[PDB]
Amino acid sequence: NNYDGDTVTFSPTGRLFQVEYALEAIKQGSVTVGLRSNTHAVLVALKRNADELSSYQKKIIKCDEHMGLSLAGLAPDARVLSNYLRQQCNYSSLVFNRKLAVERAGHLLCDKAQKNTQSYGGRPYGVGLLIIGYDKSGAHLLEFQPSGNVTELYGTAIGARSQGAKTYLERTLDTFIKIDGNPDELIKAGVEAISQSLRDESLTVDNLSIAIVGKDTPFTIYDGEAVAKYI
Amino acid sequence: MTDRYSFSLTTFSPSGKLGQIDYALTAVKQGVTSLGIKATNGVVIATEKKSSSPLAMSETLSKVSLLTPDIGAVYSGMGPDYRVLVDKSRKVAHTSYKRIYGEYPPTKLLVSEVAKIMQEATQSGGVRPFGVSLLIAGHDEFNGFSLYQVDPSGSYFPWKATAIGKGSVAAKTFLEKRWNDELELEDAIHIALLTLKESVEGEFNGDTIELAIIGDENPDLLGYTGIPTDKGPRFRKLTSQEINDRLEAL
Amino acid sequence: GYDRALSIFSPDGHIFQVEYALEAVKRGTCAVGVKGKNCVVLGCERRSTLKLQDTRITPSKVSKIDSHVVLSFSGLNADSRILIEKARVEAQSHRLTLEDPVTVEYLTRYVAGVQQRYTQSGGVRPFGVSTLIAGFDPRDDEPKLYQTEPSGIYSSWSAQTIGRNSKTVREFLEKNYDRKEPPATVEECVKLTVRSLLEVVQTGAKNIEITVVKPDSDIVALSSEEINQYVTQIEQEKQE
Amino acid sequence: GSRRYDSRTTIFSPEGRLYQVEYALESISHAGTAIGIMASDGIVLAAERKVTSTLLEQDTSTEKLYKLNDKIAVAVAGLTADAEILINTARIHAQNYLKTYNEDIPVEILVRRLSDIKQGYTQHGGLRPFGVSFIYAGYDDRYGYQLYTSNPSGNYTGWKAISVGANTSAAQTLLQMDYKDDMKVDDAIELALKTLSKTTDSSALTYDRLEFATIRKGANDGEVYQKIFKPQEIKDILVKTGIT
Amino acid sequence: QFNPYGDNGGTILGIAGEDFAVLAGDTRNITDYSINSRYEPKVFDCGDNIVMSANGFAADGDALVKRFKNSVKWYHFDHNDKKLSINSAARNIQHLLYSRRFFPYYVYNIIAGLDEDGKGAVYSFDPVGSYQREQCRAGGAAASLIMPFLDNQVNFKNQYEPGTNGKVKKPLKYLSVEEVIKLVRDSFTSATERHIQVGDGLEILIVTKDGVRKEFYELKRD
Amino acid sequence: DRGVSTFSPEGRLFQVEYSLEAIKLGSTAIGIATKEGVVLGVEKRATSPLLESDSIEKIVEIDRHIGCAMSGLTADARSMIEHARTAAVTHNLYYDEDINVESLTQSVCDLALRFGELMSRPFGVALLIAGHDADDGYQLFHAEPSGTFYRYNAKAIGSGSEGAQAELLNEWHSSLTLKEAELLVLKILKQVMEEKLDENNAQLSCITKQDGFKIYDNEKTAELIKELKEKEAAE
Amino acid sequence: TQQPIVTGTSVISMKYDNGVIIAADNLGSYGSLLRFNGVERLIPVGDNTVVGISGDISDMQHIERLLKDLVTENAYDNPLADAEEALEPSYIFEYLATVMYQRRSKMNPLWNAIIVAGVQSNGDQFLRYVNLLGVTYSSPTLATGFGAHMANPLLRKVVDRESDIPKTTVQVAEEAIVNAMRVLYYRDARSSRNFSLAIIDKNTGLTFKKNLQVENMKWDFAKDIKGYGTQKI
Amino acid sequence: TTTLAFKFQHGVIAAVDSRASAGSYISALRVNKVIEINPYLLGTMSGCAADCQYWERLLAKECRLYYLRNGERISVSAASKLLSNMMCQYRGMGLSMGSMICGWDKKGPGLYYVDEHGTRLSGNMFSTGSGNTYAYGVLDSNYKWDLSVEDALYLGKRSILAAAHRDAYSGGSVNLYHVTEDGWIYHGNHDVGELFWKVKEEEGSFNNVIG
Ligand SMILES: [Mg+2]
Ligand SMILES: [Mg+2]
Repeated sequence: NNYDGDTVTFSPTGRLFQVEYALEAIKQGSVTVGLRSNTHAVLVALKRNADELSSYQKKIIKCDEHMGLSLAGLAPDARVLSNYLRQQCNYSSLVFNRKLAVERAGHLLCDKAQKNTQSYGGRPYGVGLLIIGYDKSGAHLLEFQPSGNVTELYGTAIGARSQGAKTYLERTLDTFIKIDGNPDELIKAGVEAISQSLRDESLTVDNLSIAIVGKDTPFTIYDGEAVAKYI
Repeated sequence: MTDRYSFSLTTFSPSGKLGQIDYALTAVKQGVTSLGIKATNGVVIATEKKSSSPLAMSETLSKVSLLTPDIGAVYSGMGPDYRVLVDKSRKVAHTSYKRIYGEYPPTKLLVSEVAKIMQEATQSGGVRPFGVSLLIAGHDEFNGFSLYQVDPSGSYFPWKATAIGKGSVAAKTFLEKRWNDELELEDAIHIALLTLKESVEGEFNGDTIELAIIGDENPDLLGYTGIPTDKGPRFRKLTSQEINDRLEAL
Repeated sequence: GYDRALSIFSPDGHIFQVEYALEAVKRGTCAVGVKGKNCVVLGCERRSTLKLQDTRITPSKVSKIDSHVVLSFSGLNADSRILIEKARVEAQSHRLTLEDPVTVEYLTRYVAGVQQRYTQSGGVRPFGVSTLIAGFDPRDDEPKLYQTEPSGIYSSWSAQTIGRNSKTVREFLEKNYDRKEPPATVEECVKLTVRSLLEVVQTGAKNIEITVVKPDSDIVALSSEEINQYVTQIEQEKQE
Repeated sequence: GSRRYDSRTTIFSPEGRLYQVEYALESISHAGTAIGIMASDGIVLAAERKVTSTLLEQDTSTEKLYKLNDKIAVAVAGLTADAEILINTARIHAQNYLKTYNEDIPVEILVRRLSDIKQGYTQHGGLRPFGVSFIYAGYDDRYGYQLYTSNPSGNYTGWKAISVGANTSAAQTLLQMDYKDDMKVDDAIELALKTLSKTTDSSALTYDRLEFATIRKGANDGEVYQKIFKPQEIKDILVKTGIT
Repeated sequence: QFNPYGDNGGTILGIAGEDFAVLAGDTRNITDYSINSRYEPKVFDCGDNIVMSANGFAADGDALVKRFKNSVKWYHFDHNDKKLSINSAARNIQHLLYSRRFFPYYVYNIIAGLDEDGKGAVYSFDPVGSYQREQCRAGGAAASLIMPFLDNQVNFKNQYEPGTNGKVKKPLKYLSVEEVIKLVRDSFTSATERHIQVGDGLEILIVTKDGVRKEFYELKRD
Repeated sequence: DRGVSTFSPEGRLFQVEYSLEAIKLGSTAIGIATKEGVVLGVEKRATSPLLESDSIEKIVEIDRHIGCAMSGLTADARSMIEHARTAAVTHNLYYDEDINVESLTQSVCDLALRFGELMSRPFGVALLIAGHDADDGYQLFHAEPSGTFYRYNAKAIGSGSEGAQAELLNEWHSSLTLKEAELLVLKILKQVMEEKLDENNAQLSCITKQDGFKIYDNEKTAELIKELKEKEAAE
Repeated sequence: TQQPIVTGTSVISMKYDNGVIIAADNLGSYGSLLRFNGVERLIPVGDNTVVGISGDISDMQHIERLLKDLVTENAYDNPLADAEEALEPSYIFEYLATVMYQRRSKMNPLWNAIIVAGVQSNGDQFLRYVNLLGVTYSSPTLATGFGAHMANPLLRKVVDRESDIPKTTVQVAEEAIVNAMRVLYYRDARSSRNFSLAIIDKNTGLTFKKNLQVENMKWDFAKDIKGYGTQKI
Repeated sequence: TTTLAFKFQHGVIAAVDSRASAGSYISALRVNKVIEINPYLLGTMSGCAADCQYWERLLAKECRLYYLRNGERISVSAASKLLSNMMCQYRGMGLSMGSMICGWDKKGPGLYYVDEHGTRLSGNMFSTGSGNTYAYGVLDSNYKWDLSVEDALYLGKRSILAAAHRDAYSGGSVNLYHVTEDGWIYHGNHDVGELFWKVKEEEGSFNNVIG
C-alpha cells in the first residue's frame, strides 16, 4: 500500500511487497513441471503462444552437460539467471576440473536473487526456475523463487494452475521416485502431472516441451515431433 | 551505501526565497550574542560563554578562535558548525596561501575562502547550510585592521562595528551611538564590555565572558628570538583577570 | 553522480518532459525555412519587446555549423548553444576522420541523436529546442532543409516553420508553396519567406532576419534595408 | 531512498518553463538595481547597494561591481556569494585564453563561457541554479565597447543600455526615453544616476548606497582604463549631476 | 630475470585429404635436454568435428585449446546449438590469438576437419593470429625436416614424368587416408632419427564425416 | 515519486506497460512471412503535405539478410538499429559467416530491460525484424521493450494492430507467394490507415535469399497498389 | 618478477599398481647455506592427496595456506564434504595449475615446481606436475630439479611405461624411491639426509612417513683414493 | 616479400608475391598477401601478417557499417584514413604494417599507401617489401597511364618476377588483381618457377640464367 513503492521497504507486518509482486508474475506464467527418480531428472513445460501466427515461447534452458532449468514468469530474467548459472558451471569446470553440484548451484542463485531484494534502485527477479541436474550425488530437482528461497524436491510445479500438478505428484510420490533406468516412464509421469493443470487447451506437438538429464544422459531438450511420442 | 543525495537540499521557492538559508539565519538569531568593534590601532571581538552546566569547564570550550597569528574569529549560532569551520579555515590559510606565498593570507582573502566554503554548503548536493554567522577580525600589512561578518549564504560584509545573534538589533543601535573613527583599542574594549552587558542575564565577569583582540605584535608570544622580521602574533586572547580589571573601570 | 530518471513514461504512454520541452519551443520566436530551386532561405522572428539591444553583438538566430551548413532554432536560447557547439565539433571531427565535410542529412542525424540521448539518459532533461538545418552537400547543387525536435525525430521539408504562431505561417506556406515549381530564384524564395513571417511578425522593421544559403559554401545574411525593400514591395501589391 | 527528498531542480513546467530559473529571477527582482549604459567613447556601470548601515565599511566593501580583467568588468544583481563563484571562474577563463593565444579575451567569448556554465546547472546535475544576473561591461579591438547581460537561464544578450535587479521595468522605460546613439560617457553617467534616483525604493540616493564604474578610452592614447569609483568620487559625481 | 616463456619441443603435422583430414603429433614433452613425459597428448578433439593442436610453449598451448573448447561451448549456447564450421573456428581462433598481440601465446597452432562441402580442411596459425587454409603443414621443432618431404611426396614438387625430361609435371593425384598415414609415419620416423626433441610416440587423429578416430604408433625413445 | 523498475501489484513493470501504450499510438507496421520471402510494410503518416515523405525511414536494413520495420517513438529505434548493425557485422568478423536472425533479435532484446536508476527508461518503439538464414529459413520476429520476442508467421504493430491482426488471422496460410503477401500487406494497411493509401504515404520491402533485403521503389509499389485495386474490383 | 631466497630441492614421485608414492627432503637452503633442517615440503590435502613442493619456501607456505583455505571453503554448505563432494586430487591440481599460470601471466610467479600425487574417487592414480611457468605434464614417474636428472632414470627402470604400473608393487616402488633419495644425497649439494615419504593407496589410504633417513651408504672406498693423479701417499 | 600496386587508365593493378620465411627457412610458399576487404576494396600486406589481416578485416567492418548508415559506398580516401587512424592508436606499441589500399570510387580509381607509423600517401604507384627496389625498376621504365588492361596486368606480374628472382625472401607465386568501378577482378595464381622459364623464353630476358 504505502510500503510497496520499492524493494528496500518492509511493511508494518514485516512483508516485502515488491518481492510478493514479483512472485505474482510467476503465477501469471505458463505451467511447468519438474520431477525425478534416483537415475534421472525430468522437466516438462507447457509453452505459451501469443496467437496462432506466433511461435510458442521456449521455457527450458540448458546450463551445462549435466544441468539445466525451466522458467515461469519474465523470460528475460530467466536468461540473465541462466547465463549466470552457465558461467558458474563453467568456472567450476575450468578452474577445478569439477562439475558444479546442483545444491551449490541453488545456493548461488539464492544469493544472486537476494542482493536484488535488499538494495535500493534495483528490483527483484520476476521469474521462477525449476533446476534439474545429475552430479556426484545422483539426480536432483530444485525450485527457485525470486525471494531467494531455493528448495530441493522430489517433484514440483510452478506457474498458473500449478497446484493441480503439485497435488498429483504428492499422490504419485512413492511411484515415480522408483522409476529407475526408464527415461520414457519418468517423462510419462511428468506429462501426466502437467496434464492436471490444463483447462480448455490440451498438449499439442508445438505446445509441449520436455527435458531430461541422468546417469548416462546429457541434458537434452525435446521439442516438436520429438515429443509427439508422449502426446 | 554511497552518498546518493547528489541533488541540492537548498532550492528557490516561488517567492524567490532560499528557505534553508533563511532558516539557518533563524538559528543564528537564537544564538548567543557576539560582537566586533574596530579601533584605529586594533580590533576587538567578544561573546558570552553561555555555560550549559556549572559542572562543565567552560574554559575548554573556545568560542573565540585563532585562525592565523593575525586573524581571529567568533560566532553566533550552532557551535559544532563553527568548530569545523575553524578547522577548515585554519587549513585553507595554509593550503591555498601560505604553502604558495610563504606568508599568511590577508583578512579579506581568508574571509573569502571561508565564505566560499559556506556558499558551497548552500548549493552542493546532500548538505544543509552552516547554521552560523561569523565575525572575523584581522590585520595585514597592506590593508591594516579589518572586521568582517560572514553569513550562512556565504555573503560577507566589512564592518566598523557590529553584533550578531540574540540581541543584535539592540546591540547594533548601542554601537552606532558610541562608535567613531578616533577610537583607541582600549576604548573599543570598554564599549564592547558595555554593549555585551545588555544582552547578558546572569553572571557578568571574566569567567563568563570571552574576549580577544587583534592589536600590536606580541614578541613575548612568538616562542623564539633571533629573526628581526618575525615580531609575533597580533591576535591575543584576554585572560579572565584582564577582563575583570576593565570591569572595575566600567 | 546525479542519475535521476526525469524523462519517463506516464500511464497514457507519454513522456511529459519531452512534451513540455515542445511547449518551450512553442514559446520561442518563430523560425522558418524555405528551399528554392537553387537555394535555401532561413527566416527568423526577432521579438520587439527588447529594444536598446545591440544587434552587432547579440547572438544571431542563424548559426553556421560549417562553411556549407547552417542551423536556426526555436526555443530555449541557452540550450541551442550546446547543440550548436556539439554540431560544430562533429563537423570538424568528420572532416578530420573521413576527409569530406558532413552532408546536411548526416549533421541533422547527429544533432537529432544528441536530442534523443537527452530523453532517455539519467540526470538530464530534454533540450527545449527545435532546429531547422539547411545547406548543400559537398559538390551538390540540390537544396537541403531538415527539422529536428526535442524527442529526437527528424525529417526533410520543402518548407517548414517552428516556434510561436508557427501554426499560422505553416498554414500560409501550405497554400502558397508549390512543389512542382519551387521559388526559381533567390528573390522569389526570400519574398515568400518574408511574406510568411509577415503573417505573424507585427512590424516588418528589425523583427525579420533573413539568411540565404547557396551552393558551394555561399552563405550571406541580408541587411535591414534589403529586407525592408521586400516588406515594402509586398504590402504595395497587397493594396489591391 | 533518497529520491523522496529530491526537488528536481532541472525540470520543465507544463507551460515549458524552468521552475528554478523563474524563481531565481524572482529572487533577483528584489536585489539592488544595477544599470549599464554604453556610449561611443566608453561604458558606465552604476549600481545600488541594498539597505546599508552607517557602520558598514564602504571604502573596502564590494557587493556589486567586480573586475574580471583590465578590459572587462561586471555588475551583479542577486546572491553575492553565488556571483563570486562565477566571477573567479571567469577570471581564470580570461587568463587561460591570454596564456593560449597571447591576446586578451574578446568580451563575448568570456560572456558565452559564463553563460554556458549557468546553462549547465539548468539542464543537468540536479543542483539549484546560480541566483545571479550579470551586466558585462567590456572592450576589445573587434567590436569596441560592449554591454551584455546574463541571467540564471544562461541566456545572454547585447545592449546599448540595460538594467538588472529591482524595478527593471520602470528603469528600462526611463533609459529607453532618454538614451541616444551619439551619447557620450559624461552624459551616460548622468542618465544612469538619474534613472537610479527615480527607480530607487530608498527615500534619497546618496553616495554610501552606490557603487559606480566607468570603462573609458579616456586612457592616454589607444588603450582602455577601468575606473572603480571611490566613495568620495561617487559623492562628487552626485553633486556634479545635481542629485544631492 | 623472469622469463615467462619456455619451449616444450614437440612437432605436429596436418594433412588435408579429399574427404578427410589428419592431425598428427608426437607425444614427447621436454625441457632442455630432459624428458618430462613420453606420453603427453598434444592433439585434441574440440567438438563439432574439429581437431586442434597448439605446439610450442605447453602452458600457452593448453590455455588456447582450453579457451577455444570454451568458445565452441558458448557458440552453441548463443546460436541455438549451431555447428561451428571449420572456417568459423579458424576466424575465432585468430581473435583469441590477437587478444594477446602484446604478450602472445607462444604456439604454432593447427586445426583440421571438414569444410561445409565435406572436403578435407587444415588451417595453420602463427603465434599472433595470422592464418590461412592449407593442404599440408608441419609445425614445431622438426617442421623444417618434414615440410620439404611433403612438398615432394604430397604435391609432387620437382617431380616430372619420365621421358619428357622436365616438360611435363607429375599429375597431382589425390591421396587416400592409408597413403597419407604412411607419409605421416615416415615423416615422424625420419624426424625422430635426426631431431632429439622428437620421439617416444606418435598420435594421429583422423577426421571424416563419420567422426573422429585415433591411431597411436611407437617411436624411438632415445 | 516511485522507482522506474517498480512492479505493479499484478506483477508487471509499470514502465514497460506504459511504453506499450506509446507503441499503440505509433503508425502501423505489418510483416508477413512466406516460404518465398518475408514482406515488411509501413504507414508513413506524414504530419503535413510539405514534409517530403521519402525522408520518412520506418523500414531499415540491418544486414543483407535481415531487415527491420518500426512503430512507436521511432527516434528510440536508431540506437537499437545501430546496435543490431554492429552485432550483425561483428559476428561476421568473429565467425566469417552470417548471423542467425534469432541471435540478432536476441541481441537487440538484451538492450530492452537495461533501464533503471544504463538508460533512464525503456524504449518506446516496437520492431518487426525479418530475415533469412540457412538453419531456420525465412523468419519474422516481434521485438518488444519488455525484452520479449515472439516469432510470427504474420504480425501487425501500431495503432491499427488489433484490427490488422484479426485480418492477418484469416488471410495467412502456409502456401502464400511473395506477390500474394505484398498485396495482402497493402490491403490491410489501406484498411487501417486514416488517409487514402498510395505509393507516397505507404512503403513496402522484402527479404529474399537471392537478392537479400530490398526497399521497394515508389514506382514498383504504385503498380502493386493498382494491381490490388483491380483484383478487389474483380468481385 | 623476483628471485627465490629460501629454497627446497627435488621432489620425486612414481605410480605403482594400487597408488602413488611421493618424497621430498626436509631442507630449506639459503643459497649454499643449509639453513633450515626441519621443513616439511609434502603437504597432505584430506586423505587422498599429497602436494609436494620445491623451490621458494615463502611461496610454498602461501600455497600451503591456499590449500588449507580450499578445504575450509569446500566444507561450506556441503553435507557431503567428507564423502561424494570431498576434494579430489584432480580438483586440487587444476586449482593450483590455474593459480600458477595466472601468476606467471601477471609476471609475478610463485617460484615453485609442484607435484600433486593422489588417488581419485574411482581408484585411479593421479600424478601431475606444475611449475612457476604454468607448465603441466603427467608421467608414470615425476621429479623436480635434480630429481629430474638423477631420480627419473632410476625410477623409469622400474616403471618405463604405462603397462609397467600394474606389475609394480608398493614395496618395489618404495624401495626405488628410497634408493633415489640416497643417490640425490650423494650427488645434490643442496640435499639433506632427512626426508619425508608419503604413500597414497586406494586400499590402505594415506600413509605419511616423517623423519626418514638415508642409510646403507657406501663411503669405505674413499680411504684408498689418494691425490689427483700421481700421488701415492 | 614484394607487393605493388599502380593506377592506370582502366583502374588499378595489384600484384604480390607469396613467400613467407622464418630466417632462412621458407615457412610458406603460398600465403595470400592481398586482403579482400570488400568487393570494391583491396589491401596488400607487408610487415606482420597478423597486423595486416586483423586491422584490415576490422577496416572492412567499419566500411560495411559506413554503407549501412549512410546508404552509400565509402571512398578510398576515407577507408585509407580509418585504417591510418587505427594505427595511430597503437603508435609506438610495435605494430608492423605496410599496405596499399586499392579501390574505385567517385573520384575514379584510388590508391593509398598506409603504414604502421600512421603515414597515408596518395599516389599513382607504390611497392613495399624486401624486394620492392627490383619491382620499382621494371615499373618505372615501363609504366604509362595509357596502358591497356592486358599490358598492365603483365607489367605488375613481370615486376614481381624481377623481385622474386633477385630477392631471396620473395617468390613462390604471383597473385594478380584488377580493380574496376564494378569491383575487383582476380587474375589468378602464377607459379614463379614456371613463370620465370616462360618469360625467359618469350621475352628473351634473364640471358645470364641458363635454361
Ligand atoms: Mg630423437
Ligand atoms: Mg627469391
